[PDB]
Amino acid sequence: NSQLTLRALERGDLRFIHNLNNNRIMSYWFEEPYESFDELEELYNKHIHDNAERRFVVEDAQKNLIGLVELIEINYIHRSAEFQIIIAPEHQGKGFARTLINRALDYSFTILNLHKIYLHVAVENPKAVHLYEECGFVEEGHLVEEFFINGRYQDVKRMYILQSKYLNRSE
Amino acid sequence: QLTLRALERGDLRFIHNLNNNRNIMSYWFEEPYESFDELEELYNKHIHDNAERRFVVEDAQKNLIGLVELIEINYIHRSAEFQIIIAPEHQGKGFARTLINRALDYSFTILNLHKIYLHVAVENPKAVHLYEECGFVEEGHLVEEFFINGRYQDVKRMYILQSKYLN
Amino acid sequence: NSQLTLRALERGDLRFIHNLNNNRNIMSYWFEEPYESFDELEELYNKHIHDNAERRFVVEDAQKNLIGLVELIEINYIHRSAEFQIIIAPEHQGKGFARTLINRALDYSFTILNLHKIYLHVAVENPKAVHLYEECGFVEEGHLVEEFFINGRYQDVKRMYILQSKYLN
Amino acid sequence: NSQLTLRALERGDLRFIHNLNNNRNIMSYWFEEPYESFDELEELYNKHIHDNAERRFVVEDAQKNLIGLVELIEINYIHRSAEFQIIIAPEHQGKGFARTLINRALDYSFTILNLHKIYLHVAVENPKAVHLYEECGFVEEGHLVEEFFINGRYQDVKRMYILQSKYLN
Amino acid sequence: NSQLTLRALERGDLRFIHNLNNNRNIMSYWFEEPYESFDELEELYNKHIHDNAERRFVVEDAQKNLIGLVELIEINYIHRSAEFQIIIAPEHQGKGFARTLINRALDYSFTILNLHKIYLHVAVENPKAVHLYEECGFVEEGHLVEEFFINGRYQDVKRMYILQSKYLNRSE
Amino acid sequence: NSQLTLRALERGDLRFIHNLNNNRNIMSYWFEEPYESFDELEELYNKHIHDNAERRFVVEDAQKNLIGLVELIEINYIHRSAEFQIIIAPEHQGKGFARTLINRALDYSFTILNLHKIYLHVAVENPKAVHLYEECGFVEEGHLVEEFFINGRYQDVKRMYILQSKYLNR
Amino acid sequence: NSQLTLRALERGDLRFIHNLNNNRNIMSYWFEEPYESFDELEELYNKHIHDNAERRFVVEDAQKNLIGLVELIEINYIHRSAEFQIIIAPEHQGKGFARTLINRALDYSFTILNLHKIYLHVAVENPKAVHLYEECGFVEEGHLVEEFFINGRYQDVKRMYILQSKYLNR
Amino acid sequence: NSQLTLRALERGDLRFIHNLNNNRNIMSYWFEEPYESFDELEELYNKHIHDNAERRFVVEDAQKNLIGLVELIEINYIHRSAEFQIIIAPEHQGKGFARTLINRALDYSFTILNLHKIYLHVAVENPKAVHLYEECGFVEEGHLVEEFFINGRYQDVKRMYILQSKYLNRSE
Amino acid sequence: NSQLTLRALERGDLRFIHNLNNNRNIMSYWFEEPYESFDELEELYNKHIHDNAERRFVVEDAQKNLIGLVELIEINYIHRSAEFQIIIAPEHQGKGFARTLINRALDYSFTILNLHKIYLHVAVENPKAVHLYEECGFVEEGHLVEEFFINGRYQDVKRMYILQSKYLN
Amino acid sequence: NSQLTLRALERGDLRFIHNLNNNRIMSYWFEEPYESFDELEELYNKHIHDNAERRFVVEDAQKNLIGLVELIEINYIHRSAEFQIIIAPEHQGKGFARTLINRALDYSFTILNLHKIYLHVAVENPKAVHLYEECGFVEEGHLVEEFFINGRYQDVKRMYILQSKYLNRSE
Amino acid sequence: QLTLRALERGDLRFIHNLNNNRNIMSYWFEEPYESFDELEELYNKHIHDNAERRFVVEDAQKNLIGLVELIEINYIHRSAEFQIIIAPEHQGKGFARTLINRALDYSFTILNLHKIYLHVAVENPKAVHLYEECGFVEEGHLVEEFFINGRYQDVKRMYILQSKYLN
Amino acid sequence: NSQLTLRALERGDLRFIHNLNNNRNIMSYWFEEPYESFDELEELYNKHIHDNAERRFVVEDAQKNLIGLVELIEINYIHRSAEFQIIIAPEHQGKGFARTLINRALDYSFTILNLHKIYLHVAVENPKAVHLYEECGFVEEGHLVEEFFINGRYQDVKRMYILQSKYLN
Ligand SMILES: [Ca+2]
Ligand SMILES: [Ca+2]
Ligand SMILES: [Ca+2]
Ligand SMILES: [Ca+2]
Ligand SMILES: [Ca+2]
Ligand SMILES: [Ca+2]
Ligand SMILES: [Ca+2]
Ligand SMILES: [Ca+2]
Ligand SMILES: [Ca+2]
Ligand SMILES: [Ca+2]
Ligand SMILES: [Ca+2]
Ligand SMILES: [Ca+2]
Repeated sequence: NSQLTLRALERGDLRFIHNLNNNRIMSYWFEEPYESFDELEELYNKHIHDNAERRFVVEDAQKNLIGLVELIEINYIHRSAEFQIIIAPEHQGKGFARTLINRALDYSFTILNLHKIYLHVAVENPKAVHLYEECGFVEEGHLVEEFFINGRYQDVKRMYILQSKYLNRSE
Repeated sequence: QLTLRALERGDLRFIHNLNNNRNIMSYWFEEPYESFDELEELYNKHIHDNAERRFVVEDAQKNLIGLVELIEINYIHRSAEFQIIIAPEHQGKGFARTLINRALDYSFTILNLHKIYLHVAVENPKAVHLYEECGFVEEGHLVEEFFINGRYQDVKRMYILQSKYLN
Repeated sequence: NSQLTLRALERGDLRFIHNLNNNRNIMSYWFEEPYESFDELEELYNKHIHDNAERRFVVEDAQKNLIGLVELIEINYIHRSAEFQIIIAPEHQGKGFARTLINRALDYSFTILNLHKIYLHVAVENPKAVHLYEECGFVEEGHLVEEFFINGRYQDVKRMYILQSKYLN
Repeated sequence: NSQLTLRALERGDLRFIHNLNNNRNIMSYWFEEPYESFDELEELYNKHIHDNAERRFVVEDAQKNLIGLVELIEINYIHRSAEFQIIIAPEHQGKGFARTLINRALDYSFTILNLHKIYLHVAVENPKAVHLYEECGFVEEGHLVEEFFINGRYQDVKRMYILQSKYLN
Repeated sequence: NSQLTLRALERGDLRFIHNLNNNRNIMSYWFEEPYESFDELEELYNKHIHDNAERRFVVEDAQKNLIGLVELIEINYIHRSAEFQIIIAPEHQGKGFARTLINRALDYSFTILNLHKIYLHVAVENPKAVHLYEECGFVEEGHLVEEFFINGRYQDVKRMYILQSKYLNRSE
Repeated sequence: NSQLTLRALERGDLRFIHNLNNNRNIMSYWFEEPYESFDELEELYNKHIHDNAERRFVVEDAQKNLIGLVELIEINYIHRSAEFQIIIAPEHQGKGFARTLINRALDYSFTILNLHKIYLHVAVENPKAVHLYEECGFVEEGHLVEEFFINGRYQDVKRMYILQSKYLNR
Repeated sequence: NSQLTLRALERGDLRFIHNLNNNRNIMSYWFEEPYESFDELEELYNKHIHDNAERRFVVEDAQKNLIGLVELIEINYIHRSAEFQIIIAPEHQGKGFARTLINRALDYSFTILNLHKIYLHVAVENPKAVHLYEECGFVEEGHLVEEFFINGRYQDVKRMYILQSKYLNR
Repeated sequence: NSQLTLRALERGDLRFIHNLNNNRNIMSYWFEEPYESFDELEELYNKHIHDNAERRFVVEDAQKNLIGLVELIEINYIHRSAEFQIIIAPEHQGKGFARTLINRALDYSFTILNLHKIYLHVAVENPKAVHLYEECGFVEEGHLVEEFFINGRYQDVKRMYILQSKYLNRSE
Repeated sequence: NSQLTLRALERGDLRFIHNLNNNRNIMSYWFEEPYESFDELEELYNKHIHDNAERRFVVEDAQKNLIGLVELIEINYIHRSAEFQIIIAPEHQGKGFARTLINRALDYSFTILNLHKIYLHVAVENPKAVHLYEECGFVEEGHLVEEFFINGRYQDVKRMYILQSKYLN
Repeated sequence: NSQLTLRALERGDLRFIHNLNNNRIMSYWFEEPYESFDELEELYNKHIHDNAERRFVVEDAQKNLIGLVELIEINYIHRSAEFQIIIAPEHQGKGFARTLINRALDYSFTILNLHKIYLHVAVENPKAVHLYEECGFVEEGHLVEEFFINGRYQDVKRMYILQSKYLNRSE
Repeated sequence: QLTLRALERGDLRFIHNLNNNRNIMSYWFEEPYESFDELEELYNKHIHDNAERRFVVEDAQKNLIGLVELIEINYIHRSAEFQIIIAPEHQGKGFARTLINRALDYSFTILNLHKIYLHVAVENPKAVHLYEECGFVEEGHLVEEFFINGRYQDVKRMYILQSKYLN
Repeated sequence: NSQLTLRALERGDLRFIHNLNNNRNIMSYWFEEPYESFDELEELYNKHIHDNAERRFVVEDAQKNLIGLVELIEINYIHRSAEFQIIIAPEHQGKGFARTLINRALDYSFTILNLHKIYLHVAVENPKAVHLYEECGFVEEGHLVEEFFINGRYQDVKRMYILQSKYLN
């Protein structure tokens, strides 16, 4: 966790982003759909100045690719963003995520000066829900039949935290 | 008495005139604009993009009544976010429910969407009641989601499924 | 004054902007590029049409007379700040409009754009103007020494600011 | 300490620039456009190579160790002014290089570039830095209230300046 | 004299510029490219519209008659210097407007552009013009031998200059 | 001096040009555009590759040490004139090369390029250099008052010239 | 002849150029590229707008009738020479304009553009035109054998020249 | 003599071309643009690669030593004429290879390009070269007065030509 | 019949060209690319305007009636040859223009363009046309078997030629 | 029918093509999907040199827009194409179609020298089927549940004619 | 023992090598190619186009076994044309049926297609019997559809529905 | 001969094509553009890579020696015709390969590309070659008079053709 680092995504990381798709569902890049890696590469150069989405690669002390932190739908009048996080499967079950959630929130709130961060979790992933609740996220919606995961439509939490809570919880 | 038509370049004026009678930032494919020239340039930029669709609401005499928008259209999960704008002069005439109906009809028989949701300010409880009466149900109470008119404001997220509407 | 409005700037407004910048007799700037001719202005307008670093609004009255311009420049969306300027057309000065325009700029800045801090520069040798901005809620945070070359000599300007917390609640 | 030289920044130095922003934990900007990734930086570098609004110099010693960076930005060539900042790589700090680099910045600014004024921003909460810039001839012309969002809160900065007249007599 | 204004040059004024060349019968230049046809002048104007090394102004009277042209060229913002040239249209020559235009150029150069030095060239075989410039505060700094090929032969020109400190603080 | 050769400047020589520009430690220009970054110089070079208003020669000895640079600028092919400058690397200043190079430059300007006149600028505060130029045939035609901001002050420069006819009918 | 004015060729004049080219009914060229279509001429014109190797003047009277065309081509600014041609519209041939225009052309070449030499070509089978040129100061320097395929056969042309010095020291 | 071949010029031969200029000390041209540096030569080569108004050939021996250069320029396919120029590298001068190269140029010009007339210029103060060309079948058609500025003065050149019918059917 | 002139084809003449292909009921081609629509033709025209492989001339009378078209294609400038064809608008046929236009084609080909050979293709089943080209000096050099697919079947064409030597003595 | 004419489609016709979509289903342009007219205009310039599809506008004596003839999937090694035809609804029921079928076949077989033309007709449009059978088209497939017309999946005939049949039927 | 992988630029060689061991014209997004350079250029041209998709068939050791192609993919009607190519060295080993299965599986559970059809030359009755045995049924006998090896040849069109396969 | 193959032409084959066109000593053409240098060839290759008007095949033997080239040019896909040429490398001539290459070209033309008619040009002054093509099924349809300038004089060529109906059934 002291071992872990965040780093802005670069071209050389696209291979890894594409492997993490393999683990599942579709992937998107600035909300443009892609399947193949050559597609992804083309989409990457196209949106390199686009500020609506930010990605960081997570590595350990020996430069292992651990996972991915994403902020999307960044809107700077509303000062909000959606947060996703993806851990390589050979690196889940080792605690790393809470640390990463903090790093991401810290960045959103101490550097981007965003006001709000929200996310979606599967209702039927009650561990993940509760994990976000522990980091300070509150439920604000139970989205009915939202996403088509594993052969049926499923409900998802949408959960949020605000900047004042993250930054002044301890005052 | 009321039609929907695919929007085209000639309608941009109308759209720009609606954005002004509302006095908040407007978006085109999630990009903000203020001037007509800004809109024109974004219209051209997003001509081939499916993430949003818009229909001009006219009457049998070609008066411009309002606008129907599907944004965040998701073709895998078969959902979209719906908005309506009615021109100031046609507000409070009884067109809103008819347009809601036409739009769900199109969305659920022609676009074959599974879900349609929307956002309504918490501070507009009458819009909220109207959408409840059209069959929408609350699925979220988004806290301080949107900075509107000088402070952050809550919105209800309201939805309807295809299975409900097609009964 | 109630019937004064702000409208986002359009290509057809550029003649007016050029004419305003003409009895001002200092160099004027579009997105930090100096210009003098309408033709260069028009070209800068087309080139920076999607740049969010500056925003401009034409002030009109009830029968659409062109009263003036509001500019926000140096907009930074992390610090949530912007510099601002007002230019009233010379034939509409001294009719009391200024205070209302200042209000409407602040109103846009703080109620639509969600900025935190607006600041401006006023010539030290225009104490009446300074006193005007003080009345609308601005406070001096800087007295910039020989900042601008104006009329053949370097001049001091007061830098004056107001926060969103103050204008709103 | 004459051991230390400036040289104009060029493409091989963008790794260093990137590595320096990594430590600092704020948004960094190339010609007012924000960037995070090396790739964003590289593309920005190529785009603005003909742009004279900002100028940068890498700092090296005898053995060409990469000590730090001098940045002039907001260069205006009618008013003859520029904002400056100075970044020393963490591992070369508190060796008393700052003063020397400040002098080189000023010397370039005033005997090569022919500017009239240089200004900078120093955190109010860093009175040591404020005091260093004072020993080097800078004088405080403002106290900018809640100017920057840094480390989770809005912060005041001193604005400090020196004129070409003072530096050269 | 009194009611003569400087306006930045526009695309519609290129015809005027062109007629002024035509009437004058030496090779002309735009951003150091020689041109003869209007169409080349137009293309050059478009190409160099953001180039700040040259600036041109059109002179008008109250009735909007086109009177003359002021150019600054070779403008350098480190040495803060420029070459200045002025042309009055044939039919407006000999009404003594030149002093008024020279003052406008100097004032723009020194109050709006904040330059340090403005210089110009005058043909040695035009001693009136030399004396005219001397009255307006220019001083000789060179006599440039066979500098220009003009009307079948190389001619000498005076080079003449004035400093911002002099234009601006003479009277202080 | 026998052994001093001129050749046309090339992309490989820009690093040399850049390093010379640094030692002089005044702002330098390519086709009247100022540069400081090697990368900007390089992009100025490509962009102006077909521009004939300036022409530049690297000076080499028999062992291909880089001695200096000869430039003509402001070349005008109607009036047939050009401005000439010469920079010798610091480590070869004072060895006697300068007259030889001036001569090579005059030679090229007047027997190849067919110019009529070549003028240069010399700091008024370097009178030994002014005399050097007089000894090679140049004449003072101007004393340009506060023409260049160089090392923190505006400086006067002699303008000095020679004509084709004089160089050829020697 | 008082009343004959030169002005620089413009886009509006190309229709005139095209119609002249037709009457002569030989293949004609723009910057050494052959054209026949007005549209190709027009696209050759835009493309070569900044090319100084050819320069062209329309000739007008006091009433702005189009009299003819003066061209210089093959302009070389090192050697200071150019090839000169002149076409008079058929309906103004034989009125006495030609000497006046040759003179205007020599005047421009030698007192404005500072060329050293101007040469032209005349069909060997038009000896009255060859004499006309001799009367204006031109001298034969070549008799070019089967140089041009014109009207179904290779034809000989005189090459004729005048120098700046002779035109000026008249 | 016998084992000398013509090969179309390639990008790798530009260095050779360039060294040949360097050694020769007059201004050189590529598609009528003057160049001095290799880098400009390279850019011009790229720009004009489909231009058929000029064609160049490199001369090699059996060991692939670079011997010389043949250019045809001003090629016109209606008059069917071209200007021809030949350059032998300093170190291969005086081995009498010139006749062999001139024959190759004439043969290409007249058998592969099907031109009608090839002409060239020779300095009047090089009467050997004139006589050399005359032996190879060229005839004088002009003595061009002060045509070229070369080594500090204008020089006269012979212009010299040969026709396809003569090269090809002399012997018939 | 000297009344008739050639002039080089240009953009205003593309309606006429298009209207002429409409009658003929075969594929028509611009520089070997097939086209059907005016828009395809226009775009093709612009693309190939600098291409010297084909040349076209519109034919007009005294009153500038649009009589027809002369087309040289496959122009090769080493071998000095070209394929030619001639199209007279339906309403101007059988007035004895063909011969005159054939002569103009040849005259251009051989006294302006300096070609060595001209050839054309005539349908075997049009022995009248074959005979016209014979009266004008053409001689048959081939009988191309099933060369073209026209009106639903493969057809033989005569290939007919004349040389510059013959035309000019 | 003597009154009718075929004419290669041009830019000015795109308005009409777009109105004929109104009558229904999706439309495509060189097998790129389009909805809006501004989309169609952009797609039109893009494929203007593309030879795989040919369209003709049908007009009457007074320039009325009657309908549309399309050849798509034109392949010139196999020498085949798919044929569609669309009549404006205010102009159906007037016989015009058989004439148009002939004009299209004539063009395919006398000018393009194609070998085969095929088409699809709804199985549940037995009149249209029989209409094509009368023009010389033979069934070669009954495509099961092929296209989703009016709320269920429907069967379609694929029918063909060859060049030798069209051209030599009478020999 | 056998995988499917999305095709990428590195696979072009393999594809080009398969096209050669077949000796008929090959197509990429309906455009013909012969050379590798031609293919490369078409690959780049169609990177963003959904009308076709291809999967490289590898084994657990990374040997290249063959290719699975969906072309004429129709996202409205939810159909596609399917082809398989097996590298010459792996023909007649019993991989074909497994690959058919994998491809229908992907098409009908992951791509959620309604229909998959194919073409098989009439003169290859054993391929026809093989596809019948995998569940495909004839829906057409396309007459002289394809010019292959010097004459026009008939093909069967054979199909399977999602409803059949998912029992 | 059985072990001779055709392979579609690749960029790396261009050296071979250039070398073949070199001991031929007549002007050679890529898509009707003349060329002489490899560099121009390479550039023409890139430019016409998607043009279907010409197709080329390299002939190799069992151990991939480069034997020769087959070209189809002037391909028209409505008339279904093409012109063809064969060039065997000088070190592989007179080894009996020609007849097989001719067969394989025809085979491609008629069994893969579905052309109707292939034709070629053969110098009248190469009667052995004419006799060769006659043996593979070609028939004279034209004797083209002074078609090509070759070796300093105009030359006759036989045009010789074969139909798909003849090669196949
Ligand atoms: Ca979105
Ligand atoms: Ca400017
Ligand atoms: Ca700024
Ligand atoms: Ca020019
Ligand atoms: Ca610069
Ligand atoms: Ca200059
Ligand atoms: Ca042409
Ligand atoms: Ca020339
Ligand atoms: Ca050059
Ligand atoms: Ca298809
Ligand atoms: Ca070529
Ligand atoms: Ca051809």
